[PDB]
Order: sequence, then structure tokens, then C-alpha cells
Amino acid sequence: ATKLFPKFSQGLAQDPTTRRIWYGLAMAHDFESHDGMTEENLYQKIFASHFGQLSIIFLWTSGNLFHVAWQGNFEQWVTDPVHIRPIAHAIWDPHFGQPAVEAFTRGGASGPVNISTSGVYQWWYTIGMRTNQDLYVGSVFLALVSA
Amino acid sequence: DIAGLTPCSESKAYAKLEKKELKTLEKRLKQYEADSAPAVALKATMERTKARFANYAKAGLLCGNDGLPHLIADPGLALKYGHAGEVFIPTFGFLYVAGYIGYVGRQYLIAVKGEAKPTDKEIIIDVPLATKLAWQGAGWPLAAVQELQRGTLLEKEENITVSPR
Amino acid sequence: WTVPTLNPDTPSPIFGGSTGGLLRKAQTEEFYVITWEAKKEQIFEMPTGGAAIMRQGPNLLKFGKKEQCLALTTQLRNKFKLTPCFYRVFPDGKVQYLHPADGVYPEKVNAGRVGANQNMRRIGQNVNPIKVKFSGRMMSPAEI
Amino acid sequence: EVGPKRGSLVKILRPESYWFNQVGKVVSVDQSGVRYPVVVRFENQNYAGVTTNNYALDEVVAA
Amino acid sequence: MKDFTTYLSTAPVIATIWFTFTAGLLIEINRYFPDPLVF
Amino acid sequence: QAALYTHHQYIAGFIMCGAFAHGAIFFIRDYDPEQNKGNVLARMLDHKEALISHLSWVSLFLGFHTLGLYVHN
Amino acid sequence: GDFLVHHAIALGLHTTTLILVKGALDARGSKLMPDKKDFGYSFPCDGPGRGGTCDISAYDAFYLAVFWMLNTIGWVTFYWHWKHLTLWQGNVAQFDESSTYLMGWLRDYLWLNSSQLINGYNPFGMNSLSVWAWTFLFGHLIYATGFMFLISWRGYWQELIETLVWAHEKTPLANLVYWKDKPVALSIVQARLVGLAHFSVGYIFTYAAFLIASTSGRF
Amino acid sequence: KKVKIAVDRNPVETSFEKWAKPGHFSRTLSKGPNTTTWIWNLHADAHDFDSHTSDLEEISRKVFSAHFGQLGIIFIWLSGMYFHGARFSNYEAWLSDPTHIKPSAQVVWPIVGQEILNGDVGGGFQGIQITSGFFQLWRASGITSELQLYTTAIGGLVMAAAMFFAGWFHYHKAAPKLEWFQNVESMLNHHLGGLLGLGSLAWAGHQIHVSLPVNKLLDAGVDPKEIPLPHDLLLNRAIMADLYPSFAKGIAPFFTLNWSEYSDFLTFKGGLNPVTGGLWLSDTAHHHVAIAVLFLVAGHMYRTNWGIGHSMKEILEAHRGPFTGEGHVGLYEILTTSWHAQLAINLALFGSLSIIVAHHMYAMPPYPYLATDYGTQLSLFTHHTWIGGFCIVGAGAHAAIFMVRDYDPTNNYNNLLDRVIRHRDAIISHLNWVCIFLGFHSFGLYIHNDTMSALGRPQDMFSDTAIQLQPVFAQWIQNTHFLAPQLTAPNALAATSLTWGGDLVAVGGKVAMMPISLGTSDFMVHHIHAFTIHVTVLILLKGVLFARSSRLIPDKANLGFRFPCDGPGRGGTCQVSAWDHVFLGLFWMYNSLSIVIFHFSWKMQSDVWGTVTASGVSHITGGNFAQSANTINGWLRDFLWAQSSQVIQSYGSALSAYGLIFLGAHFVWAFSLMFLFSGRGYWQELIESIVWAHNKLKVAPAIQPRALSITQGRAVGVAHYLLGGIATTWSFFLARIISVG
Amino acid sequence: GMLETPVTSAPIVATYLSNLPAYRTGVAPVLRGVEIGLAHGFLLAGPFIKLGPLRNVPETAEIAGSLSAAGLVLILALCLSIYGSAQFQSTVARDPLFSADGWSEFAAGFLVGGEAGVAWAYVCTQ
Amino acid sequence: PFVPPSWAPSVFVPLTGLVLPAIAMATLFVYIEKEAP
Amino acid sequence: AHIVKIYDTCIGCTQCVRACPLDVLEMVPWDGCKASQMASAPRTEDCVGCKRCETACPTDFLSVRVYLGSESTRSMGLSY
Repeated sequence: ATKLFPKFSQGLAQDPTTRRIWYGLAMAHDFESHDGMTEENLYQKIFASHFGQLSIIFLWTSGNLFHVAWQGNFEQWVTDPVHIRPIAHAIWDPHFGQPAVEAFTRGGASGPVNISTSGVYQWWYTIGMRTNQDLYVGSVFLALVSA
Repeated sequence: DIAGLTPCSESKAYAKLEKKELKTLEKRLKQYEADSAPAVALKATMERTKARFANYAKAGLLCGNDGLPHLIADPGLALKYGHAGEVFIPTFGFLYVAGYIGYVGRQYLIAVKGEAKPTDKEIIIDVPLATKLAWQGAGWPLAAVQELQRGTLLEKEENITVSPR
Repeated sequence: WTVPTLNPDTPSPIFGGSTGGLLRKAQTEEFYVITWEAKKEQIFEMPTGGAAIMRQGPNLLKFGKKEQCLALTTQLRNKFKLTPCFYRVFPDGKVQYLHPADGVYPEKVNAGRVGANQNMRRIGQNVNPIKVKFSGRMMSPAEI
Repeated sequence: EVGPKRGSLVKILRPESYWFNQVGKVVSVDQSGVRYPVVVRFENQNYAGVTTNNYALDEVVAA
Repeated sequence: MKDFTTYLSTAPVIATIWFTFTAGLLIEINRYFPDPLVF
Repeated sequence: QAALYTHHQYIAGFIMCGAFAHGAIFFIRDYDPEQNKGNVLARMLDHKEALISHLSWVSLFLGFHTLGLYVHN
Repeated sequence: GDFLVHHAIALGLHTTTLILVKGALDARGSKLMPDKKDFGYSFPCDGPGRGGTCDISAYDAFYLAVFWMLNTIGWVTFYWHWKHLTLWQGNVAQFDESSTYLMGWLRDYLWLNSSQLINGYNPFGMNSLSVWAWTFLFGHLIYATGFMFLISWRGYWQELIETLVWAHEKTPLANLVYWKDKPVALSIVQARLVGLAHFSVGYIFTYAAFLIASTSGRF
Repeated sequence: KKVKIAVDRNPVETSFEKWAKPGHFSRTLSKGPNTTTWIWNLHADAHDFDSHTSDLEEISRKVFSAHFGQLGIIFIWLSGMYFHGARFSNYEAWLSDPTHIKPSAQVVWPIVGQEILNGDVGGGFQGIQITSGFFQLWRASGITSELQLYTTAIGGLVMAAAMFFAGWFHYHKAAPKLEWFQNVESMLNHHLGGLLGLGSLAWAGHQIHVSLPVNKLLDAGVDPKEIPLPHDLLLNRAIMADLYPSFAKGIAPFFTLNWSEYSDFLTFKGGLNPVTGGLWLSDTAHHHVAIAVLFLVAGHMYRTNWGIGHSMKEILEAHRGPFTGEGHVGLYEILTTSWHAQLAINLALFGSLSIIVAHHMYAMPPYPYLATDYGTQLSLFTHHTWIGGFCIVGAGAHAAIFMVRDYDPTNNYNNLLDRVIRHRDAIISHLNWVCIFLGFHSFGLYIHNDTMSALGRPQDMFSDTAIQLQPVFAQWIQNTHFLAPQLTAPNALAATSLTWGGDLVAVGGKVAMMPISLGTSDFMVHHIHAFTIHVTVLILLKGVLFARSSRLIPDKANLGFRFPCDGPGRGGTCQVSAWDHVFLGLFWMYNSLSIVIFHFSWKMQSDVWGTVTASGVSHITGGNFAQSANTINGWLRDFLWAQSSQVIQSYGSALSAYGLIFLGAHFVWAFSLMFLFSGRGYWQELIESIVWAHNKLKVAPAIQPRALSITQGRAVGVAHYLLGGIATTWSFFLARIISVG
Repeated sequence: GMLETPVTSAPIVATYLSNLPAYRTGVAPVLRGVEIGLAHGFLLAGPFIKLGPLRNVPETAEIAGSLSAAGLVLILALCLSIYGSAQFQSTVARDPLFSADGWSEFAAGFLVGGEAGVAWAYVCTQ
Repeated sequence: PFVPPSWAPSVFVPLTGLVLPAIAMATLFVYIEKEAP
Repeated sequence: AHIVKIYDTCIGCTQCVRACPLDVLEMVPWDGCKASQMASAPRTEDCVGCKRCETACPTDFLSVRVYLGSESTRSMGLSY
């Protein structure tokens, strides 16, 4: 019979095939195509979506700051930004054998870490970040802003 | 000179490239006899190489740091520093032949359009009419300009099919 | 004219059986039953694969969807000049006559039929989608 | 007697038609009160391979 | 002979003869004027 | 440098395709010819064949010449 | 070489603009489909009638334009990576002399800079560059998988699915576990989207892995 | 009931009237062009003989004349190869040094700088190194001069003219009736006895009288100019008696059942010739004699006009068991009235035999100095394999055509074909499951190996050092073949081939043939081949069984064999026709055969081909197939990245053309993606915009430009994909094997 | 109608299928689940014990294999529970196993029998 | 401080990779197949 | 279900009804054409959307149109 998903389309909900799941997943953001959609409700849904996207962006930025302050080598990279490679985050993979552990162990770390290529080290160092405490405070502030 | 390039007649890399090509050809030629077909063919290729390099340096081409010639596409620079033969004169030559072919095809289409079965004249080419139009297309720019001035070159808006918008 | 009544004790064409037969839908949702009158025994092609032999007189068959029944109907009408008819049977035993709807085939005009889903205009006279926007659900400009 | 003369050439004004702004030869004009009595035959076929169609009185202009 | 000339006047035969003539002219031009890069 | 430039260029390409896609969505869902009668927006659809034809000519010329010069070299 | 690659960039931009502009202007209708505005932005086709109407919607125009966008960005990123690699290596003459012919681009840039990437893991061991080699092959696999949804179409898959449905329904000890949704083949629009997604993901991952591995190993 | 020569006199008049009327064969194209689509149709229905008319006699006559025209084309091709070998080759010089001079038979004109392709192939010649193996074949037949090849070229041209005249005569002067074509018993008797048996006997006679003494003298160190002419050997018994004492007895030991006296030119030497590297011609002559006797015996099996013999209908009807119902009833009528069914059977067996030919030719080289020419070996194996695969796909296509057009349910009530159609769902479901199982157990091993190698765990891989999967069955069969000449083959001296085991044979410092050892990598690649073959079979068999109807479309037979779809309904019915199944089978055949040729090239260059040094044999790649072929990264790095260095740096040498094609082939293939990933609706609207541009300047053609059809777009895409990929691999293989081989 | 074959109509295989715990039609679903779980755990402990990453190190290969087998059994139990939850929501003799409560009891019995089967297979090698 | 313990990856990685996806997958699968009243 | 509509340009040629493979269209009396017949779609619940009727329509533009709507068991043509 008619399923609960999707809730925005009774026609798609009455579909008894696997096409219902795929179409419900691909038409969730098509607010104009839902059931019983007006202009005011449409704009309100977009407003909420905008806020959710902003929260996701800020939380992602806070996560990057937190991982650089925790597993990164920002305190040592600022002293020698020419001969020291930046570290993105640590690696915890039970599938890695001994050669993988010593192969990824680089950048002056104590375990397997990923060398970052995003360039956040240079940007944060240029704007004023010097210690890991600054990155931690920034991550906490951005997480609260996202919340 | 232009854009920091030097003429090919005074470029060291150009001469080194010519010596490299002649060296590899001569090296390949040393493995054969003197009165054999491959030796004569290699000597002919070497003579062609010498003539090509001499002609390129004689033409006044501008070479780069790699020893290869460069073309000047700016009309002002080409007509001011003697480089109109690279990209200017061949441009007008292609324009003449392109408009020549286009006008011949257009004349053939308009001529066979008023006949009973134009599709037959399109799949089976009318060689006499096509040959006559091919020989008459030498005055294509004059005929095209005269057609444009008379207003008969283009079709009106009301006689062309369009989408329902 | 009268609506025909399905006779379950109707002989079926001699077929050895195949794997393109009915499925669980015939017992859970619905299925179709095609019946026809044959003047003589003749080997015909099954829409689900294989060659069967239609018997002389009444002949009944079961199919999974309506397209199979109409395909067999078209084959019998165009190759042997017969008059077949089919129904939709539900698991509770309900039989619903489907084709021909009025006893007359739909290719020819018959009195009593009422035209439905007909627009008294042309395609170029349809309205723009902006006029049918913000409706109860996704509505096409031709639905009105 | 109403409509274009049989055998004449008319232009199609229907925007959704394949032969919009194209010339076609008149075949026959129906004498009843049908919506599209003019029959126009064209030398060039459409995408469906059809060369004849039925148009209304105001859908065709003499040209 | 009229049918033979009509067959020779078809699009593929005319295209073959024309492209052969054009290719031959270009090849002979490059043969008698080796390596032309400028005018 | 390499990763940042490539990342931003690919993101920009996807965003541009999205801009044109939403423009098409605007024409199908929100365009009103009666309200936009004679303005620049209606005139875009008025001579769309000319625009597509000239874009086709530019693309054809660029493709033929760039490919020809590359194969010649 | 810069002049020629710039012309290639202009070609990619103009063709992508042509596809997108044509799809946006022909979205409301054309001679083939005078009522395309009444079918919405995305729909499969208008059927095989009128000679065929495959990829007639504006969504399909965007779909074909994504490939040109990826190709254009691929050319601009290839040019950027090669010019900067030759600059950082101290030999800009290599780029200046090999950027005029495609063989130089294929050998001196794509073949010369992938020697360290594909050597991340081999029978002699592995190093920190093995993750990029795995990502390289990962992107190649995703791209090739997208080619399946891009070439093969629905009908064959639906018939195959019907055979699998019969097989599951006629198998003992397994027909007791029945599906809640009837298994059907992916729709035409869904197929185009899935193939495009795999194509783009494989493309992006393959180039990102090659770029990072070559630049990190070289410097 | 009587087998005779039925014929009709002057059915069609020889005239050029129809040459000026394109599309006269079909009623739909006879009207003329109106759109560009018509032009494409003119070429798509040209050879579709069962679509022009429904008369079987007309179709059969057209088929006969088409066969004659095809043989005329083949004779022109053979005459061209012989003429090129006689006037633009270095065969005479290659005969004096077949181990140092590279074969070449094509010269280029000194225009636009292409003279660089005229590389120094050796023997005072400049040309293009050929890989067709014609030099070795001419050496095997005893050809020692350009005059013989020139005469063969003239004879080939004469034969081509005779084939064309035969086609014209059988179509316009004496066309056989339908009853003459349906004499399958007489046809099989003649093709078995006459064609195959007499051809093998004639070739055996030529090998015994020309190939054997000339090649024996060539292997004895005699100069090619001092060797007696073939007619000299065929005219006197003294020279033949000196080279072979059995010839001094004449044909007397043959009629006295004393064939053992001929034990000098009819033996079971086995192995390979240590001087030339190829098979012993005495063994090939004995082989042809036995083959001729066997085929001549088989040619007297079916009854023609006398009581003795068989009736194939009787044998087919006599074969019927309890699990098959009626049996083969009606199969004789099916094969005697449908050309597509016969084409399917013939194409399948022909393609299979072509692949078998490729395998038997690399394993047992029959021509002298053939194994030492690695380029010829690799090119010949790859070429024959591709021809076999294409013919197999065509077989499936014609099987589907027969199922759609010539199938009639009134004559297939309870036979094998009807039961197959009845349980086609079970067939397809089980084949689909085995394809999935093979795909998992074949590709997952490589993915698992790549993961374990990348994760730094080589001990968890599937290799010889780690978990090993040894092909014990193949190794045991190899051992049995190696030990066969001592227990099961007492009259055989050596084994059939050296790949089973034993001592290797090397000629001119290059390994002609050495034993082949199979390990874990061989096991994995063999399972990959089996999986790809199964998937191709699945696509073709699904398109054949479900050609008439299916659970999605019950009236597919009404839509024909080649149609694009049935609309977007039922969720979408794109590519439901049997033609689309052939279209997908082409891609899968390309993938399968590409992996096959890659495996062949890597295995041969890694464990078989290579130079011979002092106390040791060094291969081309160093034997890295048993260690690097178990991972995809190994195939991409060691076999694709490392071996492609020759084709990318070939610029400036005689192989530069290959590099150019290597780039060009990458273009065409990618060009295919334009026709495979798009649809004709977009192209039709774009064409409309271009048509508007033409109409503005009054340059619009009368023939309305229409986009390619859906089926045409798919055909164009698959054609370009196949051409691009095949040409890419061709350039890579040829450039690599010519540079390092 | 349908197609009959000796493979799907032999009396010996039909009696074998009827003797299986799934086709009892009259016993409690908990017993069926326990039997199925035991039979599955006994065979599931094999592949992890003889082919897992720690198969070469002694005294722990059986431990890791049994733990992985128990984890797979737990995953299968969660799958069975959610399958019975999403399959039965409303509505010979009707088998009580094909019901929400019946499938829940069957899933719990499957988990219990699976853990018992893994434990029994581990002690069988000690 | 905000620094996590040394054992934090050994517990959060298996959680985010096996606990959270299994619970989320089961919850979503149950939600999709919910029949309307 | 799919939406099948008939426009006033229908000439009553009855080709669309014969091409329909699931008996969706029919002919009803009318007064707008010479044939005095018009196509009708009273059983759209069984239409799958094959668009065979659109292919068989000879009017320019078409008189019968099919719009893909909500998919169901009958609309998807499933035998299971």
C-alpha cells in the first residue's frame, strides 16, 4: 500500500517499486514539486535550508581547526615553514600492517598521519594563529556559532 | 626584435637543429653503399633538408629560443616588420577559396531549387551546370557584394520557419 | 448485448508449460484471463514463449498482465480471424470484464460511448506552466 | 466557395506546426462547419514522414 | 552510356573523383614546391 | 598551489553549469511571455536560432583549427 | 604552446556555453517538440516517434554539458599543472618545446609524471605514496563503472531483473524472504544522473590523486 | 528426390539502367531521397536480401553472386600481397639472412617528409617492417625468387576476374533454382571430399614435391640461387632419390601397401626444426596426406542420387530421448530454408576455429623462422583472435535474426528449440548467477591483492609466495603431454609442442619456443577470461532467446529485430531489441579479447620470448609475470606504462607513424563517447538551429538534414569505440614488438 | 501453465525440504531460529578461523575467528529483526512464523542459536 | 585544553564506522518501509 | 497513472486506437471532422506510456498526448 516515505509526494509514496526510494531521495530538495506547496511556505523552507547549510559549513571549519590543533604540527610548522610538511590529521586504520604504519609515519609525528594539501596552515599562520590554543579556541567558537 | 625573438638567420639553436638533423641523416646514410637506391634517397632527403632550412632563413622568419620559427598574426606587426607572408596573405587566400567554394555551392543549390525534383539534383550531381558554376565562381567577392547591396543575399523573416517560442 | 460471465471449467490450449507463466502477483494482487472461440485446432504462439495448440471451441488462458492478453488477442484476430475477450481476476474471486468494453472493438465507432480526457482546443493553445504553478501537486499545463 | 482556392499556395500561421511560415499547396476545403477545413500538402515532410495536414481558415494566409 | 554517365554523376563517384583531383593537386604542389611554410 | 587551483576551478565549472541549468528551469517553470512582452528577455527567445548558430560556428572554427594545428605539429 | 592551449580553453568554454545556452533556449520548445514547456524541466523523452527524441529535455542538455565542463577544466588544470611543474623544476623550455604537440603532453606530462604515482605499492614493498596509487585506480574504476550506465540502457536490465525475479520466486529456502519493494530497473533520467555522477567522481579522484602524488613525490 | 543442376536462363538483364537509380532494391527507398536519413538507409539495407523480397530463390541467387564478388575481392588482395612481395619487398635478401634482415614489403613515396618511415629493414632495402608473415609462408612453400611471386600475382588477378565473371554469369545468365541450393547432402559430400580432401591432397603433393626438397636444401646450407627449380625436382627422379631414397622406388610402395618405405618424408618427428625453429615440413606433409584421406572418406557419407548414404533428416529424427520430447524434428527444414540460421552456425564455428588457429599457431609454429619473428607471432595471434571474436558476435546476431524473421511456431511445437524458449528464464537466470559468481571470484582477487599490497600486507595476497592457487589440472595435462611420446605415443619421437615441457629450442640467439609454466597469475587471468566469455555469452544468448517476446514486451517479434525501443513506458524500454543485445555484446567481446591479447603479450614477453646468453636465457621483461600480474597496479605499471615507452618515443624514427596512430586511435575511441552518451533529440534541435542559419542565407539544401537515428547512433558509437581501442592496442603492440623484438 | 521438472518434483528432495527446520509448519519460531542459528554458526566459524588476518599467529587465530563469527551472527540477527519489523505490519494453515511476533521470536532464537553455534565450534577445536 | 585521550581514535573510529552506520541504516530502512494508516 | 489527452485536431483516423497495446483509447461519435469520430481515453489507469499512439498520430502537431505521471503496477507493466 501507500508508504510513509516520501511525505512530500503522495504519488511517489504510492509507487510499489524501488523507484520510489530513488525518486524520493532525488526530489527532496525540489520544494516547488511537493504536495500542498505555497509561495510563503516555499520561502520559509529555503530559509531553514540556508541556516542548516551555514551550520554545516561552520561545523566543518571547526572540525578542521580542531584536528589541526590536536593531531597537526602547527606549533612546529610555524618555526620552520620551509622544511616541515603540514599534518592534516592522524590515521587510525586497523587494516594497516607494519609497513603502512611506518610508511605513513612522517612529518615529525608519533604515528600514521596525513600530510595536508588544503593550505590552511599558511592561511592561519598569516592571519595570526601561532599556538594550538588559538586553533582550539577558534574551533570551539565556530562550533558554538554552528549550533 | 618582436616579442624578444631573433631572426632564424642569426639563431644558434636554429643552426644546431639543422646540424642535428643532418647528423642523424648522415649517420643513417653511412650504413649503405654509394650507388644504391637507399643512399640516393637519403642524399635527396638531405638536400631537401638543406633547401628547407636555407629557404626558411632566407624568408626572414623569426625563431625562438628553441630554434623553431614563429608566426606573426598581428596585421600591424606583419606589415611593419616584413612578416605579411606568414599570417595575412594566406588568410586572404583562404578567404578567397572559402568564399569561392561557398558561392559555387550556393549558386548550384539556388539553381536546382526551382526545378521539378531538386533532391535528384542533390544526390546525382548535374556535372554540366556544376562545372559552369565552378568556372563562373572566380568573381565570387564581386557577385557577393553586389548581392548584398541589392538585398537579395538574405531571406526575409516571414519566409523562415521558427520554433513556437 | 450482455456482459459475458467467466466459465472456470473451460478447456485450455495444450501447452507443455513454461517459465514465463504466472508469478506471486497472480495470487497476491491480480491476474488476467483470456477466453476465445476457435473453429478448429491450430498451433499458435504463446506471448510468454513457446508454441501451444488451441483446441476447437472455447479456450481459456491465464496471464500476468493485460498487455499479454491484448497481444494474444491481436495475434488471434489478425492471424486466424477470431473474436477473443479477457477479464481481470482478483484473489478473492472477483472477475472484471475488460476488452472489448462495450462488446464492440474500440477501432470502430459505437453508439453510447462518451469521450473522456478530451481537450476542446489544440496543443498550441495550452497555458504556460507559471499559471499552473503552486497547485496541490505537480500539475501539467495540459491537465486542465 | 469559402476559403482559399484549390491548387493555390498558402502560408501556414500555426506556431506549433512543423510547416510554420512555410508555403504549401491547397488540396481541398471542407464545406461543413469543421474547425480545420483547409487541407494543405507540402513538398517537404515532417519528422513523422507526413506531407499533408488540416488547418483552419484563419491559420492560412495567401502567399 | 546515358545511364553510365548518370551513375558516374552520383554523389559518391563525384566525391571520389573530386577528392582524388584535389589530393593529387595538393600532393603535386608539395612535390614541386617542397616544404612551403610561408608565402 | 596545484590542489587549490584545481579545486577552485572544478568547483567554478560545476557552479557555472548549475547557473545555466537554473536558467533553463526558469524558462520552463517561471517564464511568463505575457508579462515579458517586448523586453530583452523575450527578445532572447526571439532570435535564439541565431545565437545557437553563431555559437556553433565559433565552436566549430576553434575545434577545427586547434585540432588541425595540434595534429600538424 | 600557451597560445594553442588558450585556444583549446576557448573551444571548451564556447562549446559548453553552446550546449547550455541551446538547452536553456530550446527548453520551452522547438520544431521537434513544440510543447516541451508542458513536460517540465526533466523527463525521459517523447518516445521513438518522429524519428526519435532521445535526450530532448533541458536536463539532458545540462547532462551533455557536464562532460564538456569536465573536459574544459581538465584542459585548464593540465595546462596549469604542466607549466608550473616545468617552472618549479627549473626547465620551462621543456614545456615551451613540448606543449605544441599532443605527444609531448601525453609523454612528457602524463607519462613522465606518473612514474612515482603508480610505484606507491609494488612487490618490492610500499611507501607513503601508495594511498594515491589506490585512489588513482579507484577513480579509474568509478569512471569505467559510469560508462556502464552511460552506454547500456534500461530495457536489457529490466528484462534481466525479471529473470532474477522469477529465479528468486522459484527457489526453495529463499522464497520465504520476499521483497517489500518490487525490484525494477533504474529510470532513464536516474541512469543519466548515476552515470554522470560516477564519471565526475572518477574524473575528480583520478586527477586529484595524480596531481598530489606527482607534485609531492617530485618535491 | 533427384539431385541435378536446376537453372534459369537470363533472369536479369545486364544493364546500367539501375545503376542510375539509387535504392531500387527496396520499395521504401525506390521513391527517392527527401531527408538525409534515406541516404543512411540506402547503405543499411544494401545487403539485407531478405528485406528486398520474400522469394527465397532470389535471396539465394543474390547470396551466391555476393559470395563470388567477395572471393574476387579476396583474390585481388592476395594478388596485391604477392605483387608487393615481388616488386616492393626484400624477400630475396631475406632468404639469404632470415635471422637478421627484417621482412618488409611496403615502400612510401618521398612526399611531405614521410620518407622517414622507410626504415633500414636490412639487406640493402628501406621500407616498412611487415608482420603478416608472408615471407615465412613463401619460404615454407619453396619460393626462391621474385618471378614466382610475380607470376602468382598475375594468376591471382586472373582468378579475381574469373570470380567476378562467375558472379555475373550466375546472376544474369544462368541462375540456379531454389532446389539446387537446398541439396545440403550433395553440398556437404562435395565440400568434405572435393574441397577439403582434394585441397589437402594437392597441398600434400606440392609439399612433398616442392616444399620438402627446396626447404631441405635451404636448411642444408645451399644458396637459394643454386637450388634446383621446382620443375627440375618434379621432372627427374635422380635429385629426389638423392634427397630422399624412397623416391627411387616410385609410387610402387604406395600400391603394394609398403608405406613404411616412405619413412623419410612422412614421419612423426614432432617438436620443432632446430635450424629454422618451425615445424618439420615432413610432418606437415604427412599431416596433409592423413587429412586428405580422412576428408575424402568423410565425403561419401550422405546419399545424393543412389541408395547408399545418409539422409540428414532421418538422422535428426532418429535422435530423440525422454528428456527432450520430440527432439530434432523440424531442424532440417529450418536449416534448409533460412540463410540466417546457417550463417549463425557457420559464423560461430568459424570464429571458434579462428581462435583455435591463433593458439595452435603460436604454440606450434609451422613456418620456418616464424617463432624467431616475435612481431609476426604477436600480430598473427592478436589478428586471428579478433577475427574469431567478431565472427562469434555475428553468429549471435544472425541467430537472433533467424529467431525474429524465419522462426515459425507451427513447425516447432515440442522440439528442442521450443523447450529452450519455454525455459529461457531459467537459462538466463542461471547464466546471470554464474556471471556474477565468476566476476566476484575473478575481480575480487585482483582488488584484494591491490588492497593488501597497498596496505603493506604482501603475505595476505593471492600469489606464489602468499596464498597460492596453482592450476593443478593444467599442470597435470602439461605433464601428460610431455610424457606422451614414451607411453601413449610410441611411434612419435618428440612432443606436439615445447610448451608442455622439456628442452627449449632457440634459433639465432632468440628463443623460438620454451616450456610455459602456469602459476597463480595464470590461474587468475584464466578465470578472468572465463568470466568475460560467460558475460558475452549471457548478453548474446539473452538477445537470442528473448528476441521474440519477454516479460516486459510480449510482442517484440512484431517490432522486428532492429528497432530502437518501445517508448519510455513501463519505466523505460530502451534497448530491448536483439540488435541492442548484439551492440552490447560487441563491447563485451572487445573487453574480453583485449584482456586475452594483453595476457598473451605479457606472458610471451615475460616467460617465453627473449635472447639467449651464455649459461642462461634472459627474457624481454625479466620474468615479472609471475610476480606482477596478480594486481591491477602491476598490469597498469609494468605492462601498460612500461611497455608503452616505445610507442610514445617513436617520433623521429621509422615507427613514428605508429605513435601517430597511437594518438589518432585515442581520438576515434573518445569520439565514440559522443555517440554513446547522447541522444538524437538534442542533435535534431541543434540541426534545426543550423538549418535556420542556412535558410537565412538561402543555402538550405532541399534534402532536409535529419539527425542520425537511435540505432544508427548506437552503431556509430560501437564502431568508433571498437576501431579506436583496437587501433590503439595495434599501434602499441606493433611499435613495442618491433622495437624490442 | 508452469514448468515441471524432476529436480523440482522428485519426492526425495521434497521430503528433504519438508524435513528442514524452515518448512516444519507447526513448531514454535524460537526452535526454528535456534536450529538455524546453530547450524549457521557452526559453519560460519570456519572461514574466519582459517583465513582471517591473524590466521598465522598461534593461540589467537581461533579467538579472532570466533569473535568475527559472533559479530557476523549479531549483524545477521539485527538484519532479521529489522526484516521482520519492516515486513509484517498488518494482516493448509497460516504459518505463525510469517508474522511480526513470530519473526521477532525467530530472530531472537537465531541470535541465541548463532552464539551457541560459534561457542560450540570454538570448543570443538580446543 | 580540549585535547581528547590517546584511546579516542580506537573508540570513535569503530563507532563512526560500525555502530553509527548500522543504527542509522536500520532506522532509515525501517522508516522507509513504514505503511501509512 | 499517466495522463492521456485528446485535442480537437483529431481527424478520427482510428490509427492511435489500433496502435495502443493495452486498450486505453477508443472511438466516440463527434461532429468536428468528416469521419464524425474522435479518439477517447477512458481507461488511462492501464496506460504504460509506450507512446505508440503518438507515433501513429498523423496530425501536425499531434492530437493525442501522453504525459508521464505517477508510476504503479499497471503503469510499469510488471508481471510480478
